[PDB]
Amino acid sequence: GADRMSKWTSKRGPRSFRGRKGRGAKGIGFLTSGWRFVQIKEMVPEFVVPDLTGFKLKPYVSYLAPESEETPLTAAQLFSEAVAPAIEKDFKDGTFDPDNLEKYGFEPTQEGKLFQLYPRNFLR
Amino acid sequence: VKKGFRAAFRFQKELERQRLLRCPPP
Amino acid sequence: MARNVVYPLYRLGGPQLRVFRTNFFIQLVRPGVAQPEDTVQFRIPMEMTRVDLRNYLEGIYNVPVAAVRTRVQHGSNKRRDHRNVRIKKPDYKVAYVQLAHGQTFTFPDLFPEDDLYSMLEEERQQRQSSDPRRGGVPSWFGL
Amino acid sequence: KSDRSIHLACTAGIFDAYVPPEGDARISERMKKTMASQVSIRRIKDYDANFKIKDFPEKAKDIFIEAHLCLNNSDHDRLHTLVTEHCFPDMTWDIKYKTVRWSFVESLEPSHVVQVRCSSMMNQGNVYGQITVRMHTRQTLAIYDRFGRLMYGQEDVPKDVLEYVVFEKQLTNPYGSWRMHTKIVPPWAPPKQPILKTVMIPGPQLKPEEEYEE
Amino acid sequence: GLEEFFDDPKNWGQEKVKSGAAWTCQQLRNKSNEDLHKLWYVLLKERNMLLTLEQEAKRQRLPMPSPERLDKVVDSMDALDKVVQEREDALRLLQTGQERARPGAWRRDIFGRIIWHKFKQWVIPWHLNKRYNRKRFFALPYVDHFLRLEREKRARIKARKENLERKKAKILLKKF
Amino acid sequence: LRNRVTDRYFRIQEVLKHARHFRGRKNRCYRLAVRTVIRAF
Amino acid sequence: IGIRLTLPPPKVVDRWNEKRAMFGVYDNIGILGNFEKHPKELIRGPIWLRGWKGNELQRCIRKRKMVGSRMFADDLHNLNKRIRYLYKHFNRHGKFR
Amino acid sequence: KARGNEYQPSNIKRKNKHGWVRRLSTPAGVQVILRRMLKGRKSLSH
Amino acid sequence: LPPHYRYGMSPPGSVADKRKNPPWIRRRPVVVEPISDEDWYLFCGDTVEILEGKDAGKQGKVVQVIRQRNWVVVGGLNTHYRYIGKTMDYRGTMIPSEAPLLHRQVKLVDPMDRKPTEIEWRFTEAGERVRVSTRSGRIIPKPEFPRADGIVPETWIDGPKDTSVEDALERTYVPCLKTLQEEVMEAMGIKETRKYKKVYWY
RNA sequence: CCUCCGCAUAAGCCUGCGUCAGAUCACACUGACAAUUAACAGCCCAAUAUCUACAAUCAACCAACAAGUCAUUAUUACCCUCACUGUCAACCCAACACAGGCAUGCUCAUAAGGAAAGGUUAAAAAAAGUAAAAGGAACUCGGCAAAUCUUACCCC
RNA sequence: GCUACCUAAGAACAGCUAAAAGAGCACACCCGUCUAUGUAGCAAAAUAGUGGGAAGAUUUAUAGGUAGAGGCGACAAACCUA
RNA sequence: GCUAAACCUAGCCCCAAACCCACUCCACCUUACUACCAGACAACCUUAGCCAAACCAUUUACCCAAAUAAAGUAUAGGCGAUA
Ligand SMILES: [Mg+2]
Ligand SMILES: [Mg+2]
Ligand SMILES: [Mg+2]
Ligand SMILES: [Mg+2]
Ligand SMILES: [Mg+2]
Ligand SMILES: [Mg+2]
Ligand SMILES: [Mg+2]
Ligand SMILES: [Mg+2]
Ligand SMILES: [Mg+2]
Ligand SMILES: [Mg+2]
Ligand SMILES: [Mg+2]
Ligand SMILES: [Mg+2]
Ligand SMILES: [Mg+2]
Ligand SMILES: [Mg+2]
Ligand SMILES: [Mg+2]
Ligand SMILES: [Mg+2]
Repeated sequence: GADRMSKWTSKRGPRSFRGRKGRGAKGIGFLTSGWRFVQIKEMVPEFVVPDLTGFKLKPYVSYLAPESEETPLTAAQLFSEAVAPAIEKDFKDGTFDPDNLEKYGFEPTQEGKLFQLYPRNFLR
Repeated sequence: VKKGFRAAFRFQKELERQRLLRCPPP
Repeated sequence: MARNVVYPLYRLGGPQLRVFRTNFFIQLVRPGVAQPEDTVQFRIPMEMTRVDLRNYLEGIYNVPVAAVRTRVQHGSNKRRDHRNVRIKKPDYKVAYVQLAHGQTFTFPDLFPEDDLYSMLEEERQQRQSSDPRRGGVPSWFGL
Repeated sequence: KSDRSIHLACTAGIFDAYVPPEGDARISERMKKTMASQVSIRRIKDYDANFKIKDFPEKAKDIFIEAHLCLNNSDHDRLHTLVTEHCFPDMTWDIKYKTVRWSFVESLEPSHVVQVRCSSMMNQGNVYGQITVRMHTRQTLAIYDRFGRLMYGQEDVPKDVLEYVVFEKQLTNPYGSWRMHTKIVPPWAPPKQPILKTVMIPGPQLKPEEEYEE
Repeated sequence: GLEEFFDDPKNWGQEKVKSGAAWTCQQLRNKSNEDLHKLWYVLLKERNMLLTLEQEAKRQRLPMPSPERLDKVVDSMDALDKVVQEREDALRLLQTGQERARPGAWRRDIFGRIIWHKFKQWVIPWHLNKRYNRKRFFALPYVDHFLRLEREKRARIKARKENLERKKAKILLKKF
Repeated sequence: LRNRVTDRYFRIQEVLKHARHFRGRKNRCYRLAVRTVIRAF
Repeated sequence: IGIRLTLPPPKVVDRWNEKRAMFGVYDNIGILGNFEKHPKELIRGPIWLRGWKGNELQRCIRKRKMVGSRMFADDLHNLNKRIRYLYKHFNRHGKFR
Repeated sequence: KARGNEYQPSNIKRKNKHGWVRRLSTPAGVQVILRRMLKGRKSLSH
Repeated sequence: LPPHYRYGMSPPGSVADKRKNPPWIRRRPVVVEPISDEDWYLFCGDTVEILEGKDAGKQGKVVQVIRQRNWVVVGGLNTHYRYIGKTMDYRGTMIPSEAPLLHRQVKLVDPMDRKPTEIEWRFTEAGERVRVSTRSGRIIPKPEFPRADGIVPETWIDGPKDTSVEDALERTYVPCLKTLQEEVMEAMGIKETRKYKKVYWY
């Protein structure tokens, strides 16, 4: 009989089976005409690598560092530290319109945006 | 392992008897 | 490029697929067989494309790259444990990167040539071997 | 890289050996020698202020007699209390399957404390003190075989002995004691008693291509 | 270059290369996004160096000089990933109110189990999709007996675990 | 396996002690010993 | 050889446990308590075997009735096969007709 | 003639015959996979 | 670790422990009293008194705690003798070896009487759990053992790949309502004018 | 000395005689470390309508029957690249280092590939051959086997 | 995935006779007449020799089809995983 | 004196009680464990037989909504077996 316990890879099966299965690398283009491959640049991932000249953060931290209590960032903390000053400083001045929250940051829709948070359209 | 005590006790007295007829006491 | 993440679909006329924090991690490996002077061998993930190893090495390490070739190396499934269950050595991707501008790489040599242990060595050096003429007599009694 | 390490209760050597003087047995710089000693003796009394070097020699003789008597009955527990871990194997290993019959007849002359030296502190936080004591006694010895046959010595006959026994106590340890560490045999020592059997020393077992070159 | 895949040449064969503590998640929360991006690439180059060194140690049958460096760089980048994902999760929950980044649905299956179908990205709609309509998100009535037998097996395993729990407790109280 | 026989040894020896002067496997193998010990009695 | 070579671990018994010491108490609760309870209501066990004996066929018929509804499938099937086998054995086989 | 060489392997045949998609294609094959998950098999299909 | 693993003197993963406990070992489990973390009196470096066996009534410093078997290894005490370096017909050197002791075989000592006491855990005014004696009533602190990592703070000089405590703690994060991708694109000045069109998600 | 083999592809299998270290018919076993790199092969193609009678056989002559394996056009639409995967071995199906089974191209004649004898003695019986005086089917159910290479005739 | 029959699209067949062939000799290839060996074997049907066919109702690679109250069969009550 | 022999613990059984189990990421109905394309198909039919009737041909108990009792009673049934 055949081995039905190991992983089914692209190394097994006949020519057609071997060429039609891959290893999980994402596609960077399409196939046309005489099995001719057209690579599409926008489908090729571009590595956004920053300038590291003048950077003071090294891979390890000195052991002479004070211990800090862990505090996971919440949406409550983000609201209290990002838009709450604006809302308070606009209410005490008395110019809060409860219909234009767009000026405080609120995004009604995520459409038309380049980096939409739901459904996510951006890589890590 | 079988349950019980009586056969094990009998076997120990048999073992003690043979050890005596093997290395007899002075 | 990145592992284990959904990729945003591209419809013609759309933005560039950009990655910002890639989780692609490669190893420079000493070649087992003899290679040309321009060849650098890497072990890369299965989901890393040669277009992305070129882009990775030219973006993060600023290495001019002329050619990239890849192969899939199979790990053995022959080995068995005490339950007669086969243990799988993994599969990896090997990549051969040929450098540009006439540059040349050779793999360097990264490995060039206790009170208890000193106690053990001192006792071993103090303990002389038994004299044959002593016959087997204990050698401590001064008598 | 565990935080537990071996807690050694002795050392593996002799601290500044007493080169036995030629003529010490044939006849029936001193300030520096006895200076190193006094400096160290004070170190020992820093670690325990009830030590008298005038009181050591009789204790050393008692430890000697009782240790060597353990070798007669094989009391390895008492031996580990009157002798160091450095002295245990080279006192027991060659007697393991033999019968040792030892006795102490008398002492020809009283025992003398003849050297006191101490190690530094940097031995793992432990500081040891090592005292050399000369002995000239009269002992008997008869080492028997696995089958009860004589190999060495005579049963009743006492013979003279000169030994420079080096005792050691670990001073930092709270329950440390004075135990027998080694003994110096002089390089000028008299030759020992002949054994009771004949011995063949083999020559070179030669491979066939080799030639016997005398 | 490739000298950045290798260590400093003065560290080669030094049997121990000292290190520093891994980045703690709170410290990475103190730093900003752009600095976390740059630190991600610094830590990435360090991890590539350490993985290269570990593979060459395996090749030469010698111990790796200090594997704690590799462990601590993996912890540092895990903490960085955690911080960035928390910031995105907080903004997504603030702006859209959705608690996951990928869409999905609780659905049934051809086997009668309830699964979290994670959605895939398509160009045509679902009624026109061939492969999607070949898949069955419903259990026909011959699955209920196997569901009952599956539940009964889970009950037989739980009852065993809890009886042994009590037997082990009584054996402990027998000894002490 | 509640209630098993635990003294079968002593039963086999009660038969076997009367066969120890016999010749062959019947002096030690119970299945042949019994047949010959009943006949000796 | 099928006999222990050593003595078994000793089997110490407390004849004065709370359970041993109070065995049998309230077993005359009806005749000494104005017949308000029954010792069969003192019995604690399976719900189909409180104050009833039966043989094996009667026990199997009784359990399928009181708890065959709330019963696992494999164990119910096995009970049905057991009742069928015991019906055939008790009604058709034996030495005494 | 001589027997025993009745398995003439072919991956296309083995996947078309006893594979997951064929199994799920019939309800009885669905119950074959259900029977194997209940037994706890590590290879439900081929 | 495999179930019913027998903890011993060697750490679980060493060469001696891989020899003692192979992947196929199945031994009888060791029955261990369930002593919780909220009631473990023995720590490392604490001075205890051995009460049972040879070395009875004797005070030492514990050098190892194995919580999985309620074991303390007191430094130098409960000792047996074993050779080390037995390679050729060389005997090796006899070393003293410590056998572990149980928490009912050791008892903590109060720092003045230097006699066996009994500690009961009691929160203090600062909320610090503190070992309070039962005969007397003072506080025995947790003894300072060097560290688990092996890093001693006083002699810590940062190397070429360690970030300075100052830079490590420089707060650069202004909390905003934008993403790392959005911020990094603005910072690095990448420009994108093409719009991401709607994708049917199912 | 043998070569009825061989070398490739296909299918199948899936690290299965590469290096290092290590044991206990004769020394392909265990653990570790490596390796198969695309141009060969796989993986193809916008729509709607529309078009497509005349074999192959050296395609010529010629003869066929069983009557055959290879073709477009019109008008819209259309900018971009060399991705992904197979690539090792003494190998697969026959419970086995099984005298069996196993598609195609080349060599079929060897430039590939291999070894019938562990050592001796030289009894019977048995196996496989070679030679055999005179005779020549007398053998046997039968010229079975072997050797020659050979006539005529029944029944179905 | 054997085998019986079928579908789709493939492949192979030297040399000689006569040139018309379900023609003859004859390889590869397909089968299996007779004998000997083997009979827990090399083999749950093999080996050596001898044979039948070998341009045809041939042989054969691949994918597909028909399933048991059935299928399939140039009827042997054949074959449908020893 | 070789081969051996011994061993108590993994765990399990019957009850009681109590309503059991599903989103690290990613992948998975196509040749499952395959990023990414013009379709659509779709679930519901009385079990039967072994066996007993000493063959067998009508017939031959199979939880169906807490115990007990009425009661193996009325009834049914090649008025047989049996129900
Ligand atoms: Mg090509
Ligand atoms: Mg090849
Ligand atoms: Mg050759
Ligand atoms: Mg040969
Ligand atoms: Mg031979
Ligand atoms: Mg002739
Ligand atoms: Mg004739
Ligand atoms: Mg005749
Ligand atoms: Mg013939
Ligand atoms: Mg013909
Ligand atoms: Mg012919
Ligand atoms: Mg036919
Ligand atoms: Mg017929
Ligand atoms: Mg017939
Ligand atoms: Mg009948
Ligand atoms: Mg009958």
